[PDB]
Amino acid sequence: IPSLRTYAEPLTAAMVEFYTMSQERFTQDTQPHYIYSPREMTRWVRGIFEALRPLETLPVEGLIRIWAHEALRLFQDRLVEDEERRWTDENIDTVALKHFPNIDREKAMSRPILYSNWLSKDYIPVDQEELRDYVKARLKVFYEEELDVPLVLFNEVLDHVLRIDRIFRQPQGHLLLIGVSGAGKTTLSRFVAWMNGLSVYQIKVHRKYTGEDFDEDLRTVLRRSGCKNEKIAFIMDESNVLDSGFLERMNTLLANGEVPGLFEGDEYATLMTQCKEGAQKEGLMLDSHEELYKWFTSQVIRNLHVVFTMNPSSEGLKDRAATSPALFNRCVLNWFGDWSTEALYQVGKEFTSKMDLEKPNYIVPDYMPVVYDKLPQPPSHREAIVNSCVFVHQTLHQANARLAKRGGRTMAITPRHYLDFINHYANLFHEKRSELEEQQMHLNVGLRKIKETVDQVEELRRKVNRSTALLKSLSAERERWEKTSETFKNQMSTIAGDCLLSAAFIAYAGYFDQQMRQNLFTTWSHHLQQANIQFRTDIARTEYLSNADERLRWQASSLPADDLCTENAIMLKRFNRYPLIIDPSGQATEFIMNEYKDRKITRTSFLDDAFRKNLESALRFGNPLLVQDVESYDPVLNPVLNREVRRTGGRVLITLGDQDIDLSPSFVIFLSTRDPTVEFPPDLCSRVTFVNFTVTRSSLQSQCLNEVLKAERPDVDEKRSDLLKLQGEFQLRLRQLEKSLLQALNEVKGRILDDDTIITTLENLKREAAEVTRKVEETDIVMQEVETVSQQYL
Amino acid sequence: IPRPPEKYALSGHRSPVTRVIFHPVFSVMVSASEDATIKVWDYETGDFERTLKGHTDSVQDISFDHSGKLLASCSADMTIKLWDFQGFECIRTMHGHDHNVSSVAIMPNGDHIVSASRDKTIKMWEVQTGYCVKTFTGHREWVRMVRPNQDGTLIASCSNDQTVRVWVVATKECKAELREHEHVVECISWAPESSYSSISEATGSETKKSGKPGPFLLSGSRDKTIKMWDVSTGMCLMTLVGHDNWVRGVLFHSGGKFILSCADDKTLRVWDYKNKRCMKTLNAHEHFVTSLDFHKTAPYVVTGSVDQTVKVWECR
Amino acid sequence: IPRPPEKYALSGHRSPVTRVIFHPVFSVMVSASEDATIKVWDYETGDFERTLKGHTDSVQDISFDHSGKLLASCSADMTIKLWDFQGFECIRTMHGHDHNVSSVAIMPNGDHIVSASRDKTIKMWEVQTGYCVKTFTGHREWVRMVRPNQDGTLIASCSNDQTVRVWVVATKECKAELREHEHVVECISWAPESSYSSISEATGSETKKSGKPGPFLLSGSRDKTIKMWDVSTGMCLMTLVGHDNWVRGVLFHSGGKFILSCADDKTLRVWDYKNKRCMKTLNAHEHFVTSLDFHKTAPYVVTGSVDQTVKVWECR
Amino acid sequence: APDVVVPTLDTVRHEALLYTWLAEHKPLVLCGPPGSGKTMTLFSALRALPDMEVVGLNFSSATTP
Ligand SMILES: Nc1ncnc2c1ncn2[C@@H]1O[C@H](COP(=O)(O)OP(=O)(O)O)[C@@H](O)[C@H]1O
Ligand SMILES: Nc1ncnc2c1ncn2[C@@H]1O[C@H](COP(=O)(O)OP(=O)(O)O)[C@@H](O)[C@H]1O
Repeated sequence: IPSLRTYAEPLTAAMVEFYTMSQERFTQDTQPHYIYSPREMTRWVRGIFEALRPLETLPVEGLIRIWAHEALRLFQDRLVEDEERRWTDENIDTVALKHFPNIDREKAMSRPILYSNWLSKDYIPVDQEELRDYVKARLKVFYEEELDVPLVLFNEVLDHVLRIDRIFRQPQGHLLLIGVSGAGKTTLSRFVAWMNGLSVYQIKVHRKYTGEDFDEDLRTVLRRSGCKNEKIAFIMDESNVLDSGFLERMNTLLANGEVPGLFEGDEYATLMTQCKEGAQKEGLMLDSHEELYKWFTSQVIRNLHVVFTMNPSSEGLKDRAATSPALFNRCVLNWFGDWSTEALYQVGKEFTSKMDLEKPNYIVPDYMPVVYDKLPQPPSHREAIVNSCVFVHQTLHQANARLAKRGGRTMAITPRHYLDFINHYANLFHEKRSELEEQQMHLNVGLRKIKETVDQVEELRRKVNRSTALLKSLSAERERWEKTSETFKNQMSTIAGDCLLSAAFIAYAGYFDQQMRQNLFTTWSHHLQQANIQFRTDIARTEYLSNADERLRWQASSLPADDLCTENAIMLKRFNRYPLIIDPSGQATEFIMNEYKDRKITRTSFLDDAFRKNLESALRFGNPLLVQDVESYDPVLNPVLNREVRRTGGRVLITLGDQDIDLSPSFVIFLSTRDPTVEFPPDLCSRVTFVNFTVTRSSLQSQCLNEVLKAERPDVDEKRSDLLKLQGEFQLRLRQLEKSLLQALNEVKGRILDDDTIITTLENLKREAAEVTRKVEETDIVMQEVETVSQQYL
Repeated sequence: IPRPPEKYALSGHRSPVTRVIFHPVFSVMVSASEDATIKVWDYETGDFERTLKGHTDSVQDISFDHSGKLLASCSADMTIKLWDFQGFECIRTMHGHDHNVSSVAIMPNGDHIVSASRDKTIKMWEVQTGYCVKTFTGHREWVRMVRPNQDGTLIASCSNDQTVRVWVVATKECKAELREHEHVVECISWAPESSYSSISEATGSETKKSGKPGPFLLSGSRDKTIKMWDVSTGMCLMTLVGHDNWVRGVLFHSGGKFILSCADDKTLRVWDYKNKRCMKTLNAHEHFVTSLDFHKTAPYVVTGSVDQTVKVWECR
Repeated sequence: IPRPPEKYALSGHRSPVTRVIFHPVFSVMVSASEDATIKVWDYETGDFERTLKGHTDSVQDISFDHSGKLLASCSADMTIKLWDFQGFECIRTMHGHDHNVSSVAIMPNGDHIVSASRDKTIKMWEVQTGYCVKTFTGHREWVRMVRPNQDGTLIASCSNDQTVRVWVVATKECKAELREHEHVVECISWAPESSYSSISEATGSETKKSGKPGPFLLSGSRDKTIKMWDVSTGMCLMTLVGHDNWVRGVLFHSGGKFILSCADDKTLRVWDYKNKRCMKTLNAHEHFVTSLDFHKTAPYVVTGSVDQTVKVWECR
Repeated sequence: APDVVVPTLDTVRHEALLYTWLAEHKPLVLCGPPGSGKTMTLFSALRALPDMEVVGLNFSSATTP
């Protein structure tokens, strides 16, 4: 550009200035990957030059902007914490202003310094909103292409996808993404690789996976890349490496661009022939061995990009650098980290953009606990609900820290947990709202019919005795019907906080013991009360989540009658990721076996060799599958756990290992083990919900009392058992007759003159009065006696 | 013009159908009935699409916007539901507005809605928030139907007080109070510009200095008479008689050349107002006809009825 | 050459449009969408004519025969349906593709159909019965589009393997494998014979012994470039650059003087290949532009889009 | 580019020393912080020798003979 020549001598100085600071601030004494060398300045100049190649004319403002963008792509990514990031941004702007006193700061230094070559054909700056819209449309296309799993597009996603696209566009582009599992590293990498035409190829690690298998995988990918040239996004995960041999093979492949001796003997000759054919197709005439080998190595360097995804484990960074320096030398390091409060707030709003959270009369409290950094200080109801959601997710981290400091193992919190929490919140909101609205509709139409009946009886009074009798008997219920209709508005008011608390409980506190679950729920309730969020207190979570109808089936299905077991059954019922049962005793195993017995649930284990076949059978038949011995986890389950389905015009299709099989919608899979103190592979930590079937003090106390009453006083134990079951049958009948009354009352579109209605209502009232007679008598004269015998043995 | 043979008679509702409307852009028809459900039909092939059971009590009126993406519905539960015709779920349910809300409408601006009920007032709500800002009072009784003008600067309300009021949106004044019906006015409708000039020779209306024939309005009532009114002058332009019972709906043909009416006489009547040449009557339904609608482009009309059957007819 | 004033903006679809074509004889235009509806419009008057349901999932491509009496469509439900356009009926249906069919075309001989699918193969069907007769295999990935040449003795198929394969119908042999794109090839189009000589002038290609310059072909890809190949030699005669996003459709002007194309950059671009004279750009739609077509005789252009609208531009 | 280096005092001194030691075929070692410019200086010294061809080798912490 023959107009920025005069800017050659300032620019350089500025870069050097900034570079020197990054050497004297981010030392390797803090983290092992904080090494800044002239290599960073080399890739800086290369990036600026590439951003200036196709472009024709550009003011000093554009040059400063490109320089700052490159410095952010070279000095703002490997950083781990946000304080260093803020320092880097402050000093980049400061040095730019110092070295260019006569500059338009706003034009050169905007906050979202973004660049892309998707919207335009030339690498140029792009506004955030247009990029968001474009990536939304492209992601909609991508869904139909692969991974129908939806994704939210917050500010961070856009930054990361731009960085990964930059790296994929380079000739030998190796990327190293460090972030918590489930944060989207793999799916973002696959998305951008699809955008760039790369054929993503990932190794299928399994229990038998050994060095020879990985060598064959390397042979496959290298044969595809070098000969039969095609770009490949070879994606590796820090768990997909088992042996150090894998690490050294990847080290030499990354650094050299070609692993020596991988193709030995016959493989060498076959590769030589294939390279010769590829050279003839391309046009190069090569015969010698080393010429073809160098051509193949160049092709592999040009058309093979390796993406290593690793977990930010302290003291594992230095070890991984020692065991393979290429990752820290020939790989650009992107620190995804964990989703910021901003990212969590954005995904919460985006998914709860359908919920009816608007409350015009929401009184803003004098004090509000601010968790989101950019929370509007006069927020509406939605901006307080999402704030409390991100507060709950931040509360899980504090709970994990408290458990770790004084206690045993803690399971890592991932963004997938937040996604499940939000999905549960939305689903529970729709379900509870629909049930309450339908109940109110039925109640209102029934009450209108009762008013019409009153009109009838009054206009006949102005054949009568039965009318007045049924009027009085029905008014005995009309009083509570009117109470419920009046409280309908109150129940609708508090449906937001209750669904929030229930979703947070059934999505997060699935691993903790009773004390920690109660403490978490109490903290959430205290915070919601601080934010003046309406929620019906004095209502147990287990009763709200599950009615008595399915509780009867569960108790009859060999499930202990206690709070924790009921909650665990609830979690087993409403689940997004397939469950994992952690029970010392085996009770949950036969509980699940009986519950899904009618569906022909099959028993299988990882250790069993036929495990694959049975699995395949289920995948093609839609029958429930329970898998034990989860400690020896088989990673072939990784797609089906993430629902890597593919719509084929009506059929969902799933790839297991290397073979692709159609999926049946009736397929449900369960995982379980008998070891409370056992460590699971990190890849399986975030792919499955956790339910802990621990022993409660009250649960054990009940078992002791029941057994001692069975042995010491068999007669009293028999009475206790026959009255408990009889009471449950009365409650079932009470719900049946009560609901049938309303159903029949809604169904009739005439009046009391109908012959069937009068007899139905009289028989129903008689039957419920008689049932109340038995209920009251058994709860008075026989339950008190049973209580006294159990009281002395308590 | 609609002729004898009904093309489809779609019968899925469990309660008397109240009002049927067309989607502005899609080949989709929407119906509201007393069973607290909003049904979606395909009037092109007579197919069922979807049903929306979100409302509590009987649904009275429904209305789309210009773009066809939002649908505001009203029911006797004292609520106004804002349905997103994209996600097919409630994005807002504005409360208040006491008693049975009789009508709801989206003004052409598409950012605010109007609602009329038993509580002797008409409230205007924002689509964005749902907070009541203006509340028109002055009607002495139940207000039945409300529909704004085509530019959104005026609204009209008919009521059981047998008076029809034309209100100005901007400054809350009663521009006109036309009170001439012999019975309760049930339906009102504005006139498209494409027929204003027609009105000029239809009634002999004289032009003012501005040259505009003046905004026109219609009102059908239980008096079996349909009055056409000049909003600018507040005069009774012309009254049309011939229905055997209460008129429930009245509207203009898209060509601005005929008037269509559906009444309690179980028949739909197509009349000519410029020359009184046409007085066609067709036996619409075996029972009461609750609402009628004409497709803006397609030659299709849709009639809702108490017999829980929605009948579609073709125009030739 | 179409210019910025669009003549009509036809919006009836409920989903993004995929393909739009012209009936070879009648003054009627057809658009396929992702709502499984083949809506038939009229471009001369800008009026909807009648829809064509029958498919279960999104229709990906549609084509007419030489006489226009038959319309073959392929859908995402792995079904290829044939339509009696005089009667607007589905006279036959064909299955056999493992995954969705994303292309379809009728041989100019009018006795066969060819289709391409995600099952990495191309199938050929007979019109009289519907039975598969030939199966071209060799693509290593999703085949996006298949389009035969003028006389029907060759076909051309583009695929996600970033290659364009030219096949011989008579013996299923792969005549050419043109692979120079850096991304997924989205669309192809043959060169009409009238342009043959002009091609030789633009690229300076030398003629062979028989005097036939050799059939030419165009390939648009997601690499934002449109390449042009000579089949007889299998070499890239020229490349065209300027699109800001993935090219979706590319075709020749009937006069053999301009190349029309549409991409996801929301623009219709008219490019010149002989003198590189015109590079006209049209802000066609508010979202991605999925397909285009140029009438053989009448001076009109139609473009589909993801914003669920079709547009008709006039050529002047 | 990978194959370019601005001639500086340190570069020409170290390249001359490496040429002296390599022409004598004596094995040697370059000890410096990563990115100092050890590999580029080695290749600059090597390209002066026209009968001298290099083979890369990367040592991890789990390498064997
Ligand atoms: N004088 C120089 N001229 C060009 N590049 C230089 C110079 N000094 C350092 N560099 C750059 O510094 C980096 C050094 O890379 P390399 O030689 O592999 O370093 P080391 O062997 O010390 O790890 C390269 O990016 C190189 O281009
Ligand atoms: N931003 C996001 N929005 C929605 N779902 C997401 C997002 N990021 C990840 N997911 C979900 O997480 C899973 C993919 O995780 P993956 O990227 O494989 O994990 P990792 O972060 O360990 O690489 C899928 O269920 C995907 O839908």
